[PDB]
Amino acid sequence: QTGFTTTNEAFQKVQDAVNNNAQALSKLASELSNTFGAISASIGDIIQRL
Amino acid sequence: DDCMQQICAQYVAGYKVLPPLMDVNMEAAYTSSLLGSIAGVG
Amino acid sequence: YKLQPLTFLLDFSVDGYIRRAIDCGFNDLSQLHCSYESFDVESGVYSVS
Amino acid sequence: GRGVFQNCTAVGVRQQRFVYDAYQNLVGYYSDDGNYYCLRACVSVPVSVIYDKETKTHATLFGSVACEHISSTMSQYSRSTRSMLKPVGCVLGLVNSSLFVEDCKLPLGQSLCALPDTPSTMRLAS
Amino acid sequence: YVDVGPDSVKSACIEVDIQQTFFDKTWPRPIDVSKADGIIYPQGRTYSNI
Repeated sequence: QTGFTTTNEAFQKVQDAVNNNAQALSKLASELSNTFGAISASIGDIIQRL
Repeated sequence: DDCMQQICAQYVAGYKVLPPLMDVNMEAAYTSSLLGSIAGVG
Repeated sequence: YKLQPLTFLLDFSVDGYIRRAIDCGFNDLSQLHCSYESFDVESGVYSVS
Repeated sequence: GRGVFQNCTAVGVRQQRFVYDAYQNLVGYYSDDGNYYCLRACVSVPVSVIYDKETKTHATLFGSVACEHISSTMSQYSRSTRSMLKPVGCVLGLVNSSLFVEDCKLPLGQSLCALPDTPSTMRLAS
Repeated sequence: YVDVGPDSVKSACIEVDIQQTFFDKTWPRPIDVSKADGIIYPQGRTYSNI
């Protein structure tokens, strides 16, 4: 009952699973948007390069 | 609403996180019933 | 002091001022900091160039 | 770009008016006049469809959207689709169909969300 | 071109004495990026505690 944050390999496995799905979702999906290609960001070249 | 009062799901990428199919109370009911049956089933 | 094009790890405080920096090409340690982009890297044995 | 401004603290340097975060995306700034407006991005409303092939009776679910926030045949949203689809339904998210049917009525169900099973023959949330 | 002012009316320049050995000292003040010595802030933008 006392020690879960303290050294406990099983508790880390839980945090690893949480981190795994969180990183997949947020990191990959949200960050491949922003700056894939060669022009600007996600503007689509509306105002400039019309 | 919590994205109003400032989460990327609603804000930009279309991605949505689906609900778990079981609320915490139902899962807790399952594990509680198992705990109740521990002594007798064995 | 001369200037040249480098990569740094900059720490912006809440008020937007830089009070800490690291240059990646000095001290294998600092290369290790610029990777992981942190001022704290976990203990371990790390391969370095 | 697009976004929603808001009266907001004052982080940053204030001599450059734009404060970003860890990426390109612009979050917060110092407007002419003297206020800190921490801006967000324009938000979308997610939507899903509950079908029930047999009776051909469908329903619309807006995931994690409050009942008050949106209305049927909503005209405040640009949405691409030509037309829409033929209420206090936000048990998990706002859903536009008859709900609160007999409580003990989902031994097995389509399972629209975590709790509701949507037995049709409508009559969702059980 | 700009009105800098009138040219020097003096007909000779003050005498100048070079004693390099007097100015050869050692007061090392090296760059210490641990406290952001000599950092040019990024030009158009600012950041929070990232």
